[PDB]
Amino acid sequence: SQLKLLVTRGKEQGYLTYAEVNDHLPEDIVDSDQIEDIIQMINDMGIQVMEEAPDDLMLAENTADEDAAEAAAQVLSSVESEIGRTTDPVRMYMR
Amino acid sequence: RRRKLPATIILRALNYTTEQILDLFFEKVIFEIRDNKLQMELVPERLRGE
Amino acid sequence: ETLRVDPTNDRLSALVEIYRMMRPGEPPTREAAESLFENLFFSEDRYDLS
Amino acid sequence: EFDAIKIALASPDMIRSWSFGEVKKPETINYRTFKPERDGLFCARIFGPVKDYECLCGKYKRLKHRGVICEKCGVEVTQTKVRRERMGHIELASPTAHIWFLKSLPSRIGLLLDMPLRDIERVLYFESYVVIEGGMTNLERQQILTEEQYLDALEEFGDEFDAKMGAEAIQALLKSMDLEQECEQLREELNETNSETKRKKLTKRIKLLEAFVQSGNKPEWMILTVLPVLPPDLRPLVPLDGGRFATSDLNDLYRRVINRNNRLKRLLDLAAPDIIVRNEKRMLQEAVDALLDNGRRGRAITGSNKRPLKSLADMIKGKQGRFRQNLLGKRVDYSGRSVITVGPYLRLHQCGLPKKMALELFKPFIYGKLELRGLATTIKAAKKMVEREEAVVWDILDEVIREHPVLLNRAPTLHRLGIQAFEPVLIEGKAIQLHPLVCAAYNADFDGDQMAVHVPLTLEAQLEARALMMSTNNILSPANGEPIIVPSQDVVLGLYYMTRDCVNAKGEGMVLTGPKEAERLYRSGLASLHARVKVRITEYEKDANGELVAKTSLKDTTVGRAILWMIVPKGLPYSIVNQALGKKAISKMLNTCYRILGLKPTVIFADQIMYTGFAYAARSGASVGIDDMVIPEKKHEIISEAEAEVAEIQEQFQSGLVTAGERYNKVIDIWAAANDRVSKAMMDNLQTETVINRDGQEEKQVSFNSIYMMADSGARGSAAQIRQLAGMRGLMAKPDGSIIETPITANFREGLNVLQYFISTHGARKGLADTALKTANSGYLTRRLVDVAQDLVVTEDDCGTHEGIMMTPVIEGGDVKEPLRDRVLGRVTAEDVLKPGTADILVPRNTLLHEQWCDLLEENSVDAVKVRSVVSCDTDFGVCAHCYGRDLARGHIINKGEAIGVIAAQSIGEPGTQLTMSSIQVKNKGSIKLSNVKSVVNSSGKLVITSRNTELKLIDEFGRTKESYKVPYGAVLAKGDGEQVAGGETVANWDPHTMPVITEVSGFVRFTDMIDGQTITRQTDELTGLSSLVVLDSAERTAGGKDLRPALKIVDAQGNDVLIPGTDMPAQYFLPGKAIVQLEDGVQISSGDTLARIPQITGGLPRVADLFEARRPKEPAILAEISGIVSFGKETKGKRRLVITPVDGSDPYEEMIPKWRQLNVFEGERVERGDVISDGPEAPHDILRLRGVHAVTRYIVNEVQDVYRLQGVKINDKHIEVIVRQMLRKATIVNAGSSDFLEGEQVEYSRVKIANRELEANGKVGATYSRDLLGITKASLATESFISAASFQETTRVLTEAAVAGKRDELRGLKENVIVGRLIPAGTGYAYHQDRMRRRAA
Ligand SMILES: [Mg+2]
Ligand SMILES: [Zn+2]
Ligand SMILES: [Zn+2]
Repeated sequence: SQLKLLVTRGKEQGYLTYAEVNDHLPEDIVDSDQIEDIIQMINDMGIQVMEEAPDDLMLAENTADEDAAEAAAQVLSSVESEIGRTTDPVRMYMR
Repeated sequence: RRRKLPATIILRALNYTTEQILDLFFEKVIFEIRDNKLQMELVPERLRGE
Repeated sequence: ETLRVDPTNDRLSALVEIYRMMRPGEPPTREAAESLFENLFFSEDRYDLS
Repeated sequence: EFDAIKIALASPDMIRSWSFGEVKKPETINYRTFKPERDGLFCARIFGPVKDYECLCGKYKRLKHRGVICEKCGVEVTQTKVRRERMGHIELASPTAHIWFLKSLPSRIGLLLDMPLRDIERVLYFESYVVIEGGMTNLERQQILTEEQYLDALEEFGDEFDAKMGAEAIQALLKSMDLEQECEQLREELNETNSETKRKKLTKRIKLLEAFVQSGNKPEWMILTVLPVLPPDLRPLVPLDGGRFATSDLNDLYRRVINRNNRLKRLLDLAAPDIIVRNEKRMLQEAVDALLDNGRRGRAITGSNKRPLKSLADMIKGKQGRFRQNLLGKRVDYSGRSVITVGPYLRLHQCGLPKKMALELFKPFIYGKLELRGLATTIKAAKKMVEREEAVVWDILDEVIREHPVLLNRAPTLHRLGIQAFEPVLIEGKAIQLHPLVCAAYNADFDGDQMAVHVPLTLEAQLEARALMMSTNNILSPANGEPIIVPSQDVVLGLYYMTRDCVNAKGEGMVLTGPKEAERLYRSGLASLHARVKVRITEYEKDANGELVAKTSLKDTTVGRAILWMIVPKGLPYSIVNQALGKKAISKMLNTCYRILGLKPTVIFADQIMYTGFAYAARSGASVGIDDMVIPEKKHEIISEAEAEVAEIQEQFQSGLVTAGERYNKVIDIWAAANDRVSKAMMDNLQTETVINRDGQEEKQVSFNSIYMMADSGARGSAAQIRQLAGMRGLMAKPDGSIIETPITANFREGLNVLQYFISTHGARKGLADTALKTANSGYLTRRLVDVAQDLVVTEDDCGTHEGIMMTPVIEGGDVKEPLRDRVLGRVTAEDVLKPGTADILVPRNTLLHEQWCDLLEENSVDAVKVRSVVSCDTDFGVCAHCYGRDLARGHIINKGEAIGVIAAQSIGEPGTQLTMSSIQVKNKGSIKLSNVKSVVNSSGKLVITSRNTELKLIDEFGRTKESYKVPYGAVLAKGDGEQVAGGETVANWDPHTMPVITEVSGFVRFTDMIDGQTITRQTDELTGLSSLVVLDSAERTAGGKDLRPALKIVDAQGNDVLIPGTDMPAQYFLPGKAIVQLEDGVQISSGDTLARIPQITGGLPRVADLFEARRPKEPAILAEISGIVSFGKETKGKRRLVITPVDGSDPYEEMIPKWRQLNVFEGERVERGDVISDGPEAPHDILRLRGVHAVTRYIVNEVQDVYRLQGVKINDKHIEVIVRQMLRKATIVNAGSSDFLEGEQVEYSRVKIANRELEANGKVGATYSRDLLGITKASLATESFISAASFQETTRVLTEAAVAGKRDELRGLKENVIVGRLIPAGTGYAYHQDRMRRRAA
């Protein structure tokens, strides 16, 4: 699962860009809301996925650091095993 | 700034085949093999850097 | 190397893949992909370099 | 009043008890007559009346009926303030999932039910079925069906198959759950079966269920059934002007939750088809989840403004919420602000204050005084009088102001001296006159800076602003004892100009008879202010026990010094005012006065110094002109020669004798040399230029050049800035970081042409940006530093311990960087200090080392003292006063109450804005001393040390260490050890290229187990014709001798292996790879020859932040866990496995040394724990685990203080140690001992210690623990008061965790009592808090 290595790369970089959080997504996700949910999950355990690469200004060290990390990781590792949006009450009614 | 896609996808989308893709960017190394001898259209420039 | 990484093989599949990359959820079509690709860069109404 | 805060889940019955009525309709107001609507969000009869003591009906409109409910509409006649505390409740048609307890991602509901978050999400959003009672059928509890399988099993069996969906199913699941039975069954399983995977998970689940059971909450309260609605006034609908209304977002959201709710009920009344009712239930769930926390999961609904509307979870959380309001908030009455000016006529305990700004701050006091003296009948007449400003109002104001101190503050309050208290002196203007000397504390300048004044109201506040915060009580910096009242720029110049001497001065040679005659001369116009004379001075000394004995003598001086001696207090020595008296001498004079006499004489002396300095700086008329910036006359020659050099190098490069990089470097070097030469020439021409002749030929003295006087006396300037004024500007940097090759070769007396100003501009812009960046980072550092340590408070008089740390002078690289007197002054000794011969008990073991004791210590050459330190203190929840030292701000000793944590954090953070990102040759006279030495005297007569920690110290005649140096392994020591030496004899010359395999015997070389071709490369150097049977690593040669050991050994001259003294192994050193074994077999050599020769940081705020955060460095120098003989096991994994076998203990230690790193441990060696094996940065964690608390504390203190002293900043050690105390305040239990502590767990060290103390007295054996080091950002996230932790952490997570666990917060910190509005437990309030303690202890 390239998602796990994406999380490790984000930890090693101290941050993740939107290009990074796009390249390593599953290639079968079509619904955007699932992408939003997974990026929110990553941000909850860290690291904040800003939209650009940005030296001597200290960033928030490890605010989202907690056991919540590993559990969050598990959630990510479980997102690839299945699929479903379920995040828009309009979409469920339409289906 | 949406997502990566192999840079040849658009080339195909522009109505270019794989042959056309290899033709536009890459040059050619033609072989005039006289059956045997593996006769190659070698040029001294190709040799440089080898 | 990019060609060896390219999953698609022809124009139709490439346009479908682009439509999936850009359009999050609507299934492909042999008119929808054409419209999206054309009216993104080559449309006189939605792309100006000046 | 109250004594604690308790938080827990709220039951539906509880919520119905809070509320005063159900909120049914969604309608707010009536849009024509703006009375609140009948039964909606703004309702009169639910949330009380609108107008004070007035029913909405309009019938009851008096204060007599108060308490009756108008039967016509039911509105209760009472205060409209009651419209700010009543709540309401909404009866939800169907249950709903409280989002906080679902999408928190430990998933409280998920943990409790043992269900993944996605499964419950499916069940809630109506896409599945969950079985609550499988029972007789095959299905089991918590088995998610699907819309097809459900009907399938219905066909199998209609009943016995309860499977609901939606929030109505999670509630049933949770209600059916029995916690005690499940935990019992989990215990049963845990005991019988034991596995790593199981035990941990099962124990954690048992802990969770027990925690929930003890909390008193029920599982199903996480599912809402009744929803509370906030009181109207907290979400108002205030009418703006023009008929336009303004409202807070909550109204919107509440409406969104009522409409849908009502609609749902209506559908249930019509028995609608279940598709639409499911959609309605999902909509209502979305509405509630947006109301509690908008945007948590579902793309927050947006208002008409297009912005995302806020919700209840954003009025608490967020930098803009009620929490974190103390980021910057709480405007304050009785306050003002204005610009500041100089006002040098003041004393340093009073400040000017405008009449207009003082008659406005003290209005209530003036009213009281007027109605007291009878000048005004009532208070209304008093207000009228004050507004007309009659004559008597000013007299009454002057009576009111007299003894009332007013606080003065400046914007960036970096340290506690930024708020002080002065006695107002009424001034007729509009600017706050601030005493000059105080400007240093505030860091204020008078170029437009503003200040804010606050008024203390009560009697306690007035007394505190007079005893704790007065400006005459804070003359010593809290970060170090050095005074903070040094006169700055005009008075130092005045005193420097007064206390000087000339060569032919009017009035030289006279013999005055005291200071008074010297003054009567200078003023009379008969002698110059600096003319060398003889004066009879009578100086006192308190050498006796408090008796000021006198001594009169004729001293050579200058009339200036004699005049200045008049203000000097009693028995200070005369030598204090016999010198040039720059900016250092004056501060030293003030410090000596403070340490000798006391406080009051010091403040009086400071005022007199200021007055005299200003007065005599005015007289000198020391102005600055364009003729004072004297250019050198040799500048042109120097620059021309430098140009010749650079042209020569450029020509050489054009001829291809150098690279572009080397041409650049050489040009830079020669231009730097030219700049240095020009600077030296200008300073030489500027300092002694004044040449004067006294009754004769000529004589050159120190110059009087106004610029030189201003720069030399310390007033303003330095060598660099004058060098820019008269010399050449020098070398300039460029955007990348490079330095432009050609320097600016002009000054500011001669203008810079167009091209050089561009480079100057780039430099200026970079500096301007950098200053803002610094000020941004320093604040962050100090905020984290106070967050970690804010509740530390001296809470005992003595802890009674004999621990401590061994203070010793710092000697790094060269000679002393800081003596022992500064590092030990004002710290309580832990154990008695003995003399060299030890002779006696010299210093008792609990003596505060003040100046006399430090001087006595330096009178016997002591260089090591075991002093008590905070980190090794012994009290719980505080620090013993003795264990801390003395209050460097007040001098005497720390008192019970001082909040040493906050002051330490401020002291460490304040200077943060100033920090910016071959052989051993003796240089002093002394005697040799090698420590940790095991050497062999080779046949060459030199010395090479076989030890690892060998180091060379220099010991004088007195015995004290003079200088320190590190002795490398294999270093050729021209000396021996402990012998004599003189400065000039290189003690040790060592080549860093070759690392020897030095042998211990001089005998035949022998290649045992050395197969050529399989364990050897047959190298042959054709230059010297050297046939080297070199040893390669285990990556190139074949498998024949793969693991074999190429053994270079020294045998005797006969052929028998020579045993190395000590063991049963001949000296067969096994060669590692790449060894340079030049000599082949058959040639005996000397003892200790190089047979086989082994071939070969940021300093700013980031460094301090990294140290305090305690992060693992990139290449941790590995350390030996357990002492013992070393060996290597497996190979080819990329990690040559290293093992240590103790002398007699077990040998389980193993590691995976990355082969990418080298090693300084030979295969055969018995290393000791805490010894370097590899090389690199030493992680603090490893130091703590191996060498203990003292080692880590010393490392952290010597790194941060190194960073600071690099820039000249002074900070005492107490502060860094108290910060390091709050890092290693957690322990990991190893052995459970006898108490009820888990095998592996992290607990606070205080609890462990009290438990062990209790056990050791009961009879059982104490527990075993190991301390742990944590950063300042992961240590503050351990606080045990959710009101504190919720103020700066993620509020939602803290609130949920506290709620489910049913925590009680008992206010015992400083943040908590600040938010709640009580007295902090730190200072004057400490006593009060203790009282409560005993009353509650009853
Ligand atoms: Mg200013
Ligand atoms: Zn009424
Ligand atoms: Zn102590």
